[PDB]
Amino acid sequence: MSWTDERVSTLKKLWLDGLSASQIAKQLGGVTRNAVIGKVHRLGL
DNA sequence: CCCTGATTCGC
DNA sequence: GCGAATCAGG
Repeated sequence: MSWTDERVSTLKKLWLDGLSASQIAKQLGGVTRNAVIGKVHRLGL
């Protein structure tokens, strides 16, 4: 439910594949599409 | 209605 | 650092 290194790795892979924030949120669990978009920004993607 | 990312700022 | 709740649209 937190941005572990494992979950960040998954986010980067899926985002760089072009999956939408809601899709990634559903894959990960424990986060909304808002959380995903916020994290994408803090990662500088 | 379903959906998209972007931003602010209290927490 | 985190993410809800707008914003701004498709």
